[PDB]
Amino acid sequence: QISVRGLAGVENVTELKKNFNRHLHFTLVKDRNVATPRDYYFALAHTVRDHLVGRWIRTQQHYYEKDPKRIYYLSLEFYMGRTLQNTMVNLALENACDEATYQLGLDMEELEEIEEDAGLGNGGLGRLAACFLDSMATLGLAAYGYGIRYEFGIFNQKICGGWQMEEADDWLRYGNPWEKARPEFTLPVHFYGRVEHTSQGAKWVDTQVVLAMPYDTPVPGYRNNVVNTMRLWSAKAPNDFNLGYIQAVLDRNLAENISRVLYPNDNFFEGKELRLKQEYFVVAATLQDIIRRFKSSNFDAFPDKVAIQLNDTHPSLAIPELMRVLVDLERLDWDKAWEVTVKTCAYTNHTVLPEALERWPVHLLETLLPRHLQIIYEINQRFLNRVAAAFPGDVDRLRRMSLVEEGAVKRINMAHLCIAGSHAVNGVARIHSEILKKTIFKDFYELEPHKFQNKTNGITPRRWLVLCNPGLAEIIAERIGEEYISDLDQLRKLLSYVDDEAFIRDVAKVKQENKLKFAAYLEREYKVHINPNSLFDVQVKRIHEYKRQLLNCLHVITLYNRIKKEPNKFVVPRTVMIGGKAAPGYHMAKMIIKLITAIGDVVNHDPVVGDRLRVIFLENYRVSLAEKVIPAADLSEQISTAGTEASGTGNMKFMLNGALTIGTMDGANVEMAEEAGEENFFIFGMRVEDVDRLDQRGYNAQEYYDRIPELRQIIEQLSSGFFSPKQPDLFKDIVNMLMHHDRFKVFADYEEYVKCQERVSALYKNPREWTRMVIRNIATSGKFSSDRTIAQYAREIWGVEPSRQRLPA
Ligand SMILES: CC(C)c1ccc(/C=C/C(=O)NC(=O)N[C@@H]2O[C@H](CO)[C@@H](O)[C@H](O)[C@H]2O)cc1
Ligand SMILES: O=c1[nH]cnc2c1ncn2[C@@H]1O[C@@H](COP(=O)(O)O)[C@@H](O)[C@H]1O
Ligand SMILES: *Cc1c(COP(=O)(O)O)cnc(C)c1O
Repeated sequence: QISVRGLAGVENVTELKKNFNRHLHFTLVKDRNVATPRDYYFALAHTVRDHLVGRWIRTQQHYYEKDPKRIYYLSLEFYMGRTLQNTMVNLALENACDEATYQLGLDMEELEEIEEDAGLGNGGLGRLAACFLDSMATLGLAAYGYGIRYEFGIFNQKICGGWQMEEADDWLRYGNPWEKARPEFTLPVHFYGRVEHTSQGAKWVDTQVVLAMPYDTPVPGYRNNVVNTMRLWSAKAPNDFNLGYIQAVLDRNLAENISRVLYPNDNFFEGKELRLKQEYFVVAATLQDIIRRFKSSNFDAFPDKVAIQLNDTHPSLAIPELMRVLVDLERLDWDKAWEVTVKTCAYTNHTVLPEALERWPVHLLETLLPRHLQIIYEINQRFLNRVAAAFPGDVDRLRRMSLVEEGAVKRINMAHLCIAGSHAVNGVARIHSEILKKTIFKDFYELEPHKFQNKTNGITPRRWLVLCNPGLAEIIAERIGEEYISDLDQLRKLLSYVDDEAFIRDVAKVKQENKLKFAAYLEREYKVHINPNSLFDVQVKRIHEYKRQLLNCLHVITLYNRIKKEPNKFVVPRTVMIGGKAAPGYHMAKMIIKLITAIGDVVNHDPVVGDRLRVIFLENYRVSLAEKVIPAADLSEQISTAGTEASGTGNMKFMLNGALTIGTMDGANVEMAEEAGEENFFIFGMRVEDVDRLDQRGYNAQEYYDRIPELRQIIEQLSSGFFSPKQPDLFKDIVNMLMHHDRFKVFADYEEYVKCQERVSALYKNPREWTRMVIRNIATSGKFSSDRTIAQYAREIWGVEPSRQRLPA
């Protein structure tokens, strides 16, 4: 149908058809007369998977032969979403399969919707890991993602009476055609026990054993025949475990619970033993795999052949685990082991909020991992001896930099452990990396300035343009060719089309088509009516106070109140869509969801408003829903309090798909505005510097309430029961937080936000100038390819060169 989707050659179409019919018969054990759409989805998935295996076998064989440096990306989350279309895109099979399925009387788009998301992450951190795997394969790096195969990923969100309900994401119920179990490569992991000090070093004994069984998933690079591996570990009881007879068998569940469910609490660190077991499980199994591979080729050259990237502090136990293996098992001297460890490990930080940092109670480590605790203490003593030698007499610095935190309960600060144990520490956007050096890790930067780096985040333009917005990808390809898909900086060529009347028309037409399709998706799946000519104003991300979905809510109420005040006055019509999951125990996030639906309930049924304003809560926001909504958006809401959002990546998704951004100077928004020009961005609100000045003086929300009548009306409406008639005190906790203990200064940015939103509406009334600004954003989005991000990691941290060269097919 369209060029960027590849050729539908007659041999290929014929061959896909027969393999499809073969899988339906032999693999699925069905015939056409009783096959369902799910069976057809699986027959297609197996058909496409067959095309990966040759390239997968020879990629891994290639790495065995050439023995390049291996990159191991350790993460507790890999938010992959669906695999079928992404695989087709990367192998150039999309049009072929579309034709093949069309000739069999089937609609491939309908079959794609049957696939469950692999929802093995919470949001940005998890999705970054997935974009990274795609880029590493695309750039020909010998890279392996290592994680946990959760039986239950991030919960499915249901809204009942406007409240979030959580239900289990049983994503493996119908099977996973992409993974290959490798029970033959199963490895033991130890827990509990005690440490014995013999003549010839320490021994960790009397341990309980859990087996780690790997499952391998192929990661195809974009049209280069490279297929890398994501290996995810599953927990299995040993066969002598607990060995009433019946109860001993039933108690195998206790060991296997390690890989049962992803922790969804992305706001607040809670030290739960089961999460600690998860974090050790992934690290212990992964490092045995790493060492095995290294030996099949003297630990002096270990850092020349291995790099380990720690995604946040979650796999930080890699540091003392590598030290344990090298010292206790391989018998290296401490100093040599430490040199090897530091040169192998690198750490990426994702938040400056102190309640998010992992600080594990010493008593849990003492019980669960007694040897690792001893090693952490030894690391700490040798580290603090260095601090003392560089800053003699600075006793407060010693307590500030310690890996061991004193108090009610002693804790280990895992971020301090990562910095001590890594040759490189990076933030994920320039302003965040600067904040790490100036504030939370200032002492460490002064000790070892060379460790600190910036690697601004990015997104893959395969999933986030070519896959989710083929219409846009095609109209771009028409003018500049297809090479921009693996070299996104080429989008700068589109600056020479900003005054091209045909291109302006095509960009606008693609957005209108995406909006019509999404408006049809909404009505069909959820029975809700929207105006497709309205401005689509969208904020989708996890629900957090720092992200300030509440500030958006206040703007929505302002618009409604303005309409009720002057109903016969023209306003630019809007559909305001907000979506995102709240962590199950985060009461305020749950209250915010209830407030959004409560606003919707009033606004959507007011006959005087009409179709000029609608407020939709987008239920169960996840990767597959992002792929639908982001191409339909006009305005991207990126409105966190300055200094709180480390980077953001949804922001980049919107930029690439033709939405304009309203945002604070926070995270990667700063760099996005720098690339596009501040004139082509709707910047508002306090800068980081302004936030600091307000903190020194003291934030008094009452001041803003006293001075801004429109804000006072909104707060009185919240308090009096305007948005909750039958429960008039429902939102008291929200009002109380806003007035007395708002860490994120919602009222301080309100006036500027509302003004800025008026400038958005003004520009939207001139479709031609709106579209021209859109083109200037799309054309300067190149820097935010995760290919650029990974090439920087490779050159500046891992010490490897990327390659765009094909492997032979
Ligand atoms: C130990 C247990 C309690 C636990 C701790 C943390 C998490 C999840 C964190 C997460 O989901 N973090 C996250 O998504 N960060 C975002 O990382 C993105 C990629 O760098 C950034 O763009 C965002 O700014 C950052 O908030 C889950 C469980
Ligand atoms: O002893 C060997 N002989 C031949 N090929 C090997 C041997 N060991 C590893 N390989 C190759 O490398 C492996 C890749 O799997 P991995 O070692 O689990 O990453 C196999 O798939 C082989 O292609
Ligand atoms: C990109 C993405 C995120 C990250 O969004 P932010 O706006 O950067 O927080 C979260 N969830 C999903 C499903 C995503 O695709």
